Amino acid sequence: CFEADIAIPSGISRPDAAALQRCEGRVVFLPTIRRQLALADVAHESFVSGGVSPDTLGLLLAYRRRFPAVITRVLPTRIVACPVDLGLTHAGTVNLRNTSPVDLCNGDPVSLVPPVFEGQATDVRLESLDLTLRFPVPLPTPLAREIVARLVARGIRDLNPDRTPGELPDLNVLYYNGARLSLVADVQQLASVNTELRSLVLNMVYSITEGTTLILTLIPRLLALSAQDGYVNALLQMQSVTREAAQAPMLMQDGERRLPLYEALVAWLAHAGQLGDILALAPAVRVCTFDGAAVVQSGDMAPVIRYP
Amino acid sequence: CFEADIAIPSGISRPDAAALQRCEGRVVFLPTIRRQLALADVAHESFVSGGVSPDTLGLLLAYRRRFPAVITRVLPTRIVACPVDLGLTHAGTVNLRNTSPVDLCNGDPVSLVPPVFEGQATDVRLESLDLTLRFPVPLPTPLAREIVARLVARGIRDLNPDPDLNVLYYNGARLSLVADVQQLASVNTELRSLVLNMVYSITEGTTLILTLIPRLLALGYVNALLQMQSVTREAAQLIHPEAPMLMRRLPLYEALVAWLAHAGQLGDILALAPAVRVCTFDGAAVVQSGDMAPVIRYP
Amino acid sequence: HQPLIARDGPHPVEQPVHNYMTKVIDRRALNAAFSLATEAIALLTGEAL
Amino acid sequence: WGKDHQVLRLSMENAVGTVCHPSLMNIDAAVGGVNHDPVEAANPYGAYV
Repeated sequence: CFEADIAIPSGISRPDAAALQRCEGRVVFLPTIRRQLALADVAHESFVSGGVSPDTLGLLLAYRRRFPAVITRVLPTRIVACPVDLGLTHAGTVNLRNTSPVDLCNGDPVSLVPPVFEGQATDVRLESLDLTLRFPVPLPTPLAREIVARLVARGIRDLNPDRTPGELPDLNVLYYNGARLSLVADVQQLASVNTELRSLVLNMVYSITEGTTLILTLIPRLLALSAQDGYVNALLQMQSVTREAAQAPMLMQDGERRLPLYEALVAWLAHAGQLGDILALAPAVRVCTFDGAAVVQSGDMAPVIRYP
Repeated sequence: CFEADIAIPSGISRPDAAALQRCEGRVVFLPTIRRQLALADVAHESFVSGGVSPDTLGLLLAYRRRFPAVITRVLPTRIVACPVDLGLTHAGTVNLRNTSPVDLCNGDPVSLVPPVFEGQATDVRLESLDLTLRFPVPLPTPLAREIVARLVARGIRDLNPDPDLNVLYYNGARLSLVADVQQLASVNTELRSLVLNMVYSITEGTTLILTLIPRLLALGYVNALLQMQSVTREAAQLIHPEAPMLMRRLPLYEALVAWLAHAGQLGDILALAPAVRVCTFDGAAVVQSGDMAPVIRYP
Repeated sequence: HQPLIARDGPHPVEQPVHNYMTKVIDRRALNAAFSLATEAIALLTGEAL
Repeated sequence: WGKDHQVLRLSMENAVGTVCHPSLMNIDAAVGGVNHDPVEAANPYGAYV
């Protein structure tokens, strides 16, 4: 299972060692694939770039680089976590401890997130040796991709910077099932928002091709369906730019045998289709429960299996 | 392998029991990996969600949410299927059945929804117990993605219509997409909902960037670098779409959120991540249609 | 330690639950008192006789 | 009915010790406590002079 041992340094007060006892099942990001490692390479003090702690869009970029490892067991002088990015090859399914208001279901791919909710408990200060541990929040990729979009746009709109009055939309609040989820709005850093904006802008461009114009012809046709089907009605969100975009072939066919529709789909599907993944870290795990329990309560251990 | 044993219901007709015997080597999606599962839980009548039988999109959703397990041994009063997702990678070779193109010595078969090909063909109904089984088609990832995108495009043309996407040349002989008749009307009616989510996510993506780029870079390195490599590409596409179309940071940003999600939800549905690979040995190296093929758990 | 019921159907298969706890002893005190008048203490030890 | 029969009578004049005190006209906590998180522009039609 190529487990990576992590040595607890010196002595962390009996209260600190009792804190690590309950950190089994949580996730660690190690900056290498190793066999021998120091406890301080995992700590949040290692996430610190030159002089500065990354913001909460900076962590996503730090969790982009390095490797998520789920702690399996904790011994008196070492921490055993098997690096999911590599050593995921277990016959059965390493335990992930659901730390989140959310609930997994069965089959939900699980991507991680820096802690981001209004009410949260990810500090775990260890006083004997100066270091701390922020554990990422596991979360279904549908929800984790909605969050990243919220953080990206919040860092971006603020950056315009919106000219328009000082009362903007929410973008800080979600819903998963019921349960309003309030994100933490705190700091946005130039460099962290740039790259997130840079790669967002960059990829949405490559998803536009010659055949794409053939699709833009269909906007008036969509709104014809906006209104005579109950689906397709639902599809178009009320705040739909497309709705505002309608408020065409152009000849120019280069010999007629290319099939730009097909080629336009492929192009869009690659770059724009895969945006959750490039903006954030893609799922590497998905909940699976052998006992046939079909959800995972918040705080429980989710049996987890390799990539969706 | 972790076999999971599906329980055949009460007395079934002798012709139905022979229908199942021929289903060994077929892919099943099992909702949970419980060792004991019913047959009704696997049957296609268990894919109903909104009160309807799912379309090709509703299927592809479910195929991404439950666990496919190949059928290993069919026994009277039990079906033994070994889930593809469980165990170590590159182990538990279990035999598949090839359907359509060859499945050469590798290529990571994807199990894509049945309707993409002869629709009802593969329904395999069991009348005695009143259930049915639609087995996904095991196609290689490059070809599975080429097809599923190939049909969506045909769908778009069909959406408003006034070079054949259909003819496919795979390996030795030209493959055929169209079954003509009204099958297309049945194929096109099930891709109907997948086509729209595709049409929408494009039209909603462009107009959202075409509004954002000119409503950004006008408020640093953002500006210069953007227009730099976008020369005659993004900007040209901006003037041309704004030519045959219409033109709000606050709705912009809140629509950029809702699109960004819906987009990646389609990238997940789509791309048909491979369930398995073919790695043969002391074998033909090409599995002819309808022949059991070796297969292993990870690409 | 708690029993089980082996159970057919889709109901999830059940693990024997074992259970552990400690209760902390709680404390109090009682007190009464009494007194001796100075004329009594004078008597109780010699003194006056 | 009070204790021991005794039919009684609360009346509004009874509320004088409550509502006739200048605890009635103090709102600084309200207006300042609802001030946080600024609200949307409301067509200050009846709100403007």
